Amino acid sequence: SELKTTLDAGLLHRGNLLQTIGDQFEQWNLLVKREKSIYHTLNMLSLDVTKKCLVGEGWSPVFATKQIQDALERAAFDSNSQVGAIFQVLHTKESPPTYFRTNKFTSAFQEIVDAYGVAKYREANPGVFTIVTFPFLFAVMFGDWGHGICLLLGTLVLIVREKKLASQKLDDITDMTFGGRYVILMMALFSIYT
Amino acid sequence: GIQQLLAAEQEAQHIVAAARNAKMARLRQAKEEAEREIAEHRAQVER
Amino acid sequence: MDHAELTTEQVLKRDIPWETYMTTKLISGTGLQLLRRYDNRSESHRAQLLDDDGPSYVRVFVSILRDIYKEETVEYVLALIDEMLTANPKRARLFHDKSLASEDTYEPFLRLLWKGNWFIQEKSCKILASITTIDDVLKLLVEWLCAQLKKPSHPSRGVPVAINCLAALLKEPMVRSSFVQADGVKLLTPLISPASTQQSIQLLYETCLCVWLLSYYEPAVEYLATTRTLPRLIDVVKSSTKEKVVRVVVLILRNLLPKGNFAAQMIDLGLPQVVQSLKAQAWSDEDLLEGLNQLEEGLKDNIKRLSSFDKYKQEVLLGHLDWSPMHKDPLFWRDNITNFEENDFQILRVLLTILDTSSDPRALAVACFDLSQFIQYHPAGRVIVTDLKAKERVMKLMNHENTEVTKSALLCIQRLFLGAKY
Amino acid sequence: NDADVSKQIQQMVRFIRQEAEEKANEISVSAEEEFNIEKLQLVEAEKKKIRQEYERK
Amino acid sequence: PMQLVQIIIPIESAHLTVSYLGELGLLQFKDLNSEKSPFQRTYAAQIKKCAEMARKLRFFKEQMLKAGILSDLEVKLGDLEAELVEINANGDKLQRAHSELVEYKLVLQKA
Repeated sequence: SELKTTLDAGLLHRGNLLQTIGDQFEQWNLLVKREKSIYHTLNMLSLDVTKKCLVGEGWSPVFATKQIQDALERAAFDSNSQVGAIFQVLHTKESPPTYFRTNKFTSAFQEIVDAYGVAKYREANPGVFTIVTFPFLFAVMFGDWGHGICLLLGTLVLIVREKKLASQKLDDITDMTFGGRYVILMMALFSIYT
Repeated sequence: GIQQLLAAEQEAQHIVAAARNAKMARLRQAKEEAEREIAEHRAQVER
Repeated sequence: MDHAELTTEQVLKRDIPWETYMTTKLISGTGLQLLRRYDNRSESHRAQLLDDDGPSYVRVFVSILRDIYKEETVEYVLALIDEMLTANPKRARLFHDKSLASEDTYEPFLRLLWKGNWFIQEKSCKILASITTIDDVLKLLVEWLCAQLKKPSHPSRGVPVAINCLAALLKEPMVRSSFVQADGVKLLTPLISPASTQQSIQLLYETCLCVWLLSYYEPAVEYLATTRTLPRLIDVVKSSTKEKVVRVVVLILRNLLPKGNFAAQMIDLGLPQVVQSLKAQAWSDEDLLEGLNQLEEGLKDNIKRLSSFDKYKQEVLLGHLDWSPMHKDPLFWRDNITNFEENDFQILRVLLTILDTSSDPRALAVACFDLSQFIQYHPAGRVIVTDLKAKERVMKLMNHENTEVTKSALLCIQRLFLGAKY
Repeated sequence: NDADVSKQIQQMVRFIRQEAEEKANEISVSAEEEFNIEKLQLVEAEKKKIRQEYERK
Repeated sequence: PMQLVQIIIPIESAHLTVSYLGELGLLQFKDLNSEKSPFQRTYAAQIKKCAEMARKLRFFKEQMLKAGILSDLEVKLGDLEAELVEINANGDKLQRAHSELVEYKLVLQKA
């Protein structure tokens, strides 16, 4: 009985400690992710001891580079360093991969269309036309104004519950369906019109 | 840029080399000077 | 220096027509003509005029500029004099000549101290550079800082400019010994941790290099012993990323390392852990890393002395127990068990009473950790602790607040517990 | 140019100030202190030996 | 329309600059230094130490999850994990002692 009481007390103390240990590990997960990102940057990008700085080059959006580099330099200066980071541009004959900016609703359609590939930094983007073309064609194959209402209603609940849906996980097929709620709603509206 | 940054590094390396030589120079100079001073001090004992 | 150059710009930009003031009798007419020649010594060197070759002509002009008290008039000449000592082409020799001639040195002394803050900084810079007992006397607790620093900022506006004057004195050992008699040492330790400057390393590096020279002087070593937060000032310098700034803090610490003070730093500030943290910190200089290894070696010798005190139960006697590395370490703990049991655990029994009631929960926790070491080596030692009521206190102490007290008490409760039931 | 040349000159100034004012100054002052101490450390022993010889005489 | 950007982040704030850049994120990392392997490389040894710390933190998190917990920093996490492991070992030893004593009590009562 004494040994069981001691074991119970030790287990209770361990659980009480783990209650805060898990809370600390919650933020430690993001800390470890940031450390891993910095480690990948260090192992991938070299540095100059003569410059006593980490230097390199990489692709960046011109619009983003208009403010991101300045913000990084300002943060480096605010980090009590003797001098902030650089913001110089670089040029090369190679064509870096690039992605067009994705909106909150256009993201799903853009991802669906991009499953065939990508293009140059500012080349043709068939996603712009197909964002409405696919609803403009998939409606005909299912044109019946008694079921399109049902499809829209089913999509509508997903859009409404999006606040809770974004947090709670679901089935893999269910998650894939919820990923394109706006596209599903647009297709349902087109089908209702058809 | 890179060449401009390299000049500061070369100057720093030259200053480092000068500082490194300064140690031996000062050590030898002080040794000789204090040998003369110690000889004078020992001569004072004779007086 | 850029900081010297920015102050030198403010003066040489603004122009001063001496000959008008000379007619008013503010300045000598010959001196007014000399002041223009001294500034244009470089132009004379370009013309290859014989005037440029002669140091005395510039030195006489420098003496007239030094005599002027108004900051603007003096600066338009003092900045030229500072440029002259810096530039070989214009009045390179005059600076050495001014010190050599008694009258020119006296004129710099008149310019020194009481002067416009920009001029006082400029005057207290040429006088400081060799190219002096009087300069050492001019140094005082207020110093040129009463004008070079943020108070009366004018153009110099910087404690570091005043610190640069102090750094110049550090070079003469007797002057540093004289500066040790002067106060402001406590202010200097906080000031050495300057955090705001165009270059972070520049703000503290000038103070750091001087501190290494200060360590060498024995009277200044006595002043250093009085100074507190020395580990904190070194820790802030270690926190500064520049390897050289940290290395100067480390070089000063190594040169003035007192085994007792270093042991105190190891016991309270974890100086040995800081040496490991020095390896953790990136260091460009090989010497800085070599010094950190040297610091651990010296810390290890201090730890051996601490181990003898732990066996002696010196802390037990004072009732002023503290964590220290050897007591926690198992090999030292195994020898300590017998030492703690001096006679029927008599030394341990005093510790058990201290564990039951301690001035701090952490102090009781330190006693509980030591009790866990002794209990592991000998079961009978725990029985004596139960008689002292230390064992009864441990169970309540696990419930008691404080992370150190709760963790140590939980270990003590489990340590007894493992043995009661097999 | 512009920000790039400003960063270049800032890097040059920072490097020269860190290597010269912070590090090279440390080596120079350490060398000076060693010069002060080391040979006097033997001058003391030489003086003691001279005193012993004078006592014998 | 992206483009190349070349910059230098001083070692005095290289970690801070990397953290600030990762707060928002604009430019993908390069791959020039990747040919040197996790063996030293530019800072892969430091990356190796960070990876070891992350592995220790992951082991601690897995232990906490096994315990039903709810979710210098690396050193603190390792110390907490060691304390939890010691507490679990003490509890297991006490439970084993209780089981042995209960078995002995049952045998003695039957005898």
